[PDB]
Amino acid sequence: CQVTNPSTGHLFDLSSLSGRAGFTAAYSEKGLVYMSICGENENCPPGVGACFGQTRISVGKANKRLRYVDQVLQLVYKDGSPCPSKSGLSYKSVISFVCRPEAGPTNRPMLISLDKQTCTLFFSWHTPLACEQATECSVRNGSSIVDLSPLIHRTGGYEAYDESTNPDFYINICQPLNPMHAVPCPAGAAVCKVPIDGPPIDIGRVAGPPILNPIANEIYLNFESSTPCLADNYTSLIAFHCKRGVSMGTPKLLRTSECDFVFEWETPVVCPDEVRMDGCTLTDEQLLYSFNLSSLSTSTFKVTRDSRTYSVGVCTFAVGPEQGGCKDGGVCLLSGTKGASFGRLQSMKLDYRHQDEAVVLSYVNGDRCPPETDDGVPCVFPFIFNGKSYEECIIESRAKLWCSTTADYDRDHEWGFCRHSNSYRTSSIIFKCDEDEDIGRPQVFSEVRGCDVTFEWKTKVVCPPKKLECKFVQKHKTYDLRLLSSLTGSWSLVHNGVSYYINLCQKIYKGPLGCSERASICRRTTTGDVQVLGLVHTQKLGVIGDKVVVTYSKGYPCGGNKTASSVIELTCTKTVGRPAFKRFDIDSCTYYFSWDSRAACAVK
Ligand SMILES: *[C@@H]1O[C@H](CO)[C@@H](O)[C@H](O)[C@H]1NC(C)=O
Ligand SMILES: *[C@@H]1O[C@H](CO)[C@@H](O)[C@H](O)[C@H]1NC(C)=O
Ligand SMILES: *[C@@H]1O[C@H](CO)[C@@H](O)[C@H](O)[C@H]1NC(C)=O
Ligand SMILES: [Cl-]
Ligand SMILES: [Cl-]
Repeated sequence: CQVTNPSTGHLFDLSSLSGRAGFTAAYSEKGLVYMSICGENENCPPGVGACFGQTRISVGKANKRLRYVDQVLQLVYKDGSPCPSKSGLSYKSVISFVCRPEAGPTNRPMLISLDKQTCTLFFSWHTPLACEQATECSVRNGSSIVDLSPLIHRTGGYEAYDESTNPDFYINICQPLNPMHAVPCPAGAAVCKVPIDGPPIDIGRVAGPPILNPIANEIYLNFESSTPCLADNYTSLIAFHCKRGVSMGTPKLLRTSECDFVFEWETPVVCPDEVRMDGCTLTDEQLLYSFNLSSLSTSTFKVTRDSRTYSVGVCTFAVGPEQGGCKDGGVCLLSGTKGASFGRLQSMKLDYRHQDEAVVLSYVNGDRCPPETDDGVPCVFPFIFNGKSYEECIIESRAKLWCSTTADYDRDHEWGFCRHSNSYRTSSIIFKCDEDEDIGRPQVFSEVRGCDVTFEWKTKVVCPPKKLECKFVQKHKTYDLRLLSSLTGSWSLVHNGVSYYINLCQKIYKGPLGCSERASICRRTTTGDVQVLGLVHTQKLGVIGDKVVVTYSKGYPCGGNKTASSVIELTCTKTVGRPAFKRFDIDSCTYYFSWDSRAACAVK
């Protein structure tokens, strides 16, 4: 019940599998196959390794004859019962063992395909017991390693595009292809080709580790074949080009050079980790001041909803060296026994949300999102089935990978065949402004299909310019408006009984009730309510032909997402003048004010 390697002489032992009680594989829906390893199965006639379900049909007589075929441990069960094809022709089974380092509940035998012509049953079993070395899905780059491991497909395989709904190519990278429903890909294959017309041909086998280009750097990956070309053994190649973003990106076919297959894969994982331009601070061109989020980075936060507890870090890993769950992860859904990373801290992006005055931190590229059923109803992890708790799609009493849709299958019997996700998990915090939240505390805002999390965090950190500089430069000329910026009260013009209150670079002080805080320019209709015409923090300064212009946005609601605005223009004069009213542009909803001032005049 053992075989060794012709080139290394490594030991393989399948004694741990040699049960008399054996195991069960499925074919069709309610069809079953009972089988033992290196011995006859107690559910079959004496001297038979595997047989058909209800009707004990010998699909092969048991033996210890274990062949090693290219990284794969292969058994053959010969001289089974008569075959429908011709007289005396025996049924035969090919139980083949493919390597897989991870254990897990899907380490079980399966019919991958059935040749009806030659009565050959094709089986595959995925075991750590069949592994010889380690999974080499990384190559060293200078001081830090580059690691393709998260791209490893662990349930099936990547499907390559329909070039010049039917399948075509199949791909996994550092472990071989997983068993696939009605896809007769040969056991142990890494890269597979399915032709409409023709039994699927092996074109790629996981050769060595990824290789590194020391120049304008990309990453390659060689794949081999024992199956021969129609002009010469087929070769296969995946080139990796770095592309940042949410999608980890499937491989696509590029060149076809006939005895050679070349692919291309655009992926975040190949990108160098980039030290952030300006640390834990958000800076936008449009407002030119900035927020310092560092005071939050100071520690992690445990946010929780419906028993789901996330640990969240701002500019620091979600989990220190203690829970040790989400490697690299900046947000982490703690499941005690584990952790799911909802985005790599390194991938962090900070973007100002102009529409909302809010700041959006976003981590990306965590762990794969969970599967749903074929009919699109989400899986529930963990679930109980046959009195055991499962955390992933299983193959038990069924032909294809399936999950439960309740916490307790045994009780509720609801389920569906898994269709797997392709998005890896994202998270984001949206930072909203609140003056008396010194450092706030995030809460859960939205969760979608266990694939994204968004928190709302109200800090003081993302608020505070109520005071601004009036020293700016345009085309090498410096103007100093600090003269007109009153630290005590404001300026007021009365135009047509309507009072206007206006203060440069600063909050209006002792303003009329209705003039909010932050209000840079105000308006009070004779006996009517008052209207904010602009806010100080949205200040814009500039020069237009001899005039110094100052702009304020985000005033009162002006119909159809329009908001009031104020534009004050200043020609240079001798005095420190008073502001006057010019016009109110109806279409833009903008107020134009005149000011002759000594302030609008650069000097040296
Ligand atoms: C490897 O490391 C160097 C130095 O850190 C960096 O410039 C380069 O972009 C990295 N990328 C790869 C995958 O070679
Ligand atoms: C395919 O080619 C390799 C060398 O390139 C050779 O070792 C092998 O025997 C060939 N095919 C088979 C039978 O594996
Ligand atoms: C943000 O605050 C921190 C305190 O941890 C300080 O070290 C950092 O320099 C500040 N960032 C700015 C304003 O650049
Ligand atoms: Cl196993
Ligand atoms: Cl505090």
